[PDB]
Amino acid sequence: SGVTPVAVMTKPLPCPGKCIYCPTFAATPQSYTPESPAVLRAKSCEYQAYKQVALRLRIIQDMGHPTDKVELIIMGGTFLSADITYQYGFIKDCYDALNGVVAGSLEEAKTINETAQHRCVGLCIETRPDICGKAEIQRMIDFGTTRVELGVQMLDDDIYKLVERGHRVSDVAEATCLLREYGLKVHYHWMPGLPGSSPEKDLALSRMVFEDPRFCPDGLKLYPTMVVEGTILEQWWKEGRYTPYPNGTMTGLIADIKALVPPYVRISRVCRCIRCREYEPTLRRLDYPASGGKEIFLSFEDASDTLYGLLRLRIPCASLPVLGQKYGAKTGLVRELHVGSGSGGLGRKLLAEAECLARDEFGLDSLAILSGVGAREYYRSLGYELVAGYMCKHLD
Ligand code: FES
Ligand SMILES: [Zn+2]
Repeated sequence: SGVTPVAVMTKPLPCPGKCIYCPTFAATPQSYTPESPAVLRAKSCEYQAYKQVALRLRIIQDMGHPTDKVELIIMGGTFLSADITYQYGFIKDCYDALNGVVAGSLEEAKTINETAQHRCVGLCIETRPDICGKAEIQRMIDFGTTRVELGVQMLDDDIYKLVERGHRVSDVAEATCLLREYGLKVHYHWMPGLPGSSPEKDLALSRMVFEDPRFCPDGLKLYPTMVVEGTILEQWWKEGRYTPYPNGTMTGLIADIKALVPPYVRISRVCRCIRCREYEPTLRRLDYPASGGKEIFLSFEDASDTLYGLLRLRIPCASLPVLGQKYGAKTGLVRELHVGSGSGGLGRKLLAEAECLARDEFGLDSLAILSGVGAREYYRSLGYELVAGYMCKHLD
């Protein structure tokens, strides 16, 4: 059985930036997907974490789908900007709902979940590029975050974002670098058809985001921009300040964007990407520079180029995480290890390869893996041990 997503929304928060013109509540990506099951559910649950997760679990169980492996997805983009107590409480609430038991603290809920029935093998947080510094990242590690979706939308400072205030490309670069240096998965939100853009511009930037070492995310979450009633884009469309791409245009652009994605990239819509090769396989290696460090994409693929497993190995520019003296000053980061139905030992093979590369080719002391709490046991059975949120192992 595969991993089941559990997507929940945080409460409507005020705008992170002080501005008398800014809207009452911060703009979310879900403002333009108002008929999504999860956002309607969230509104009906008054945005309470526990209730949302419980409801979603019942729904999944009623569909006949598995719940042993779960990925938590925290939606909004402004969550990390809220009050700290609210953040820790919200996360704790989620784990409590997964566990079926209420714990004393967040750490107890996490430790309980390590062996619970509904394992949290991943935790994804949506955040804005400018709300993503060392402090926020450390909090995310406290939460047990495995993946971060950055609200990049489009990579040009002269293009209007869908959120208030917007952000700069530099912010995206910095946030991406920091996310990588802490061993997290990085996905970009990608909105083609934004005001002040063009299909050509969107295509060029799409090509650029996979060539520039400052960027190159692990995944793109494509949000095809479209005039949604009740939003500000509706007003701009009224005023003629904005005209959306025709269906054929947008579709063509999406196709062209899918046509240029590197092997190590996943594409999802709200094609030779990861998602599209899901399915004797052999081991493949693909190196590429990123954020001053090196990224190594290992995979298991057959002559049909169908994907069976992957591992993302980072050789970091610096050792930002603190793990004590036992694991040296130079450590590699396994930012992802994913394996399809069956296999399982393909994971063992990938990990062995990773350890060998880190020990021999790059002369690293240890390997650290930012695992989800429901996946920690897996790595414990491979010789890793929990240190400061990471699953670490000395290379010998
Ligand atoms: S309305 Fe506040 S920054 Fe634009
Ligand atoms: Zn795809």
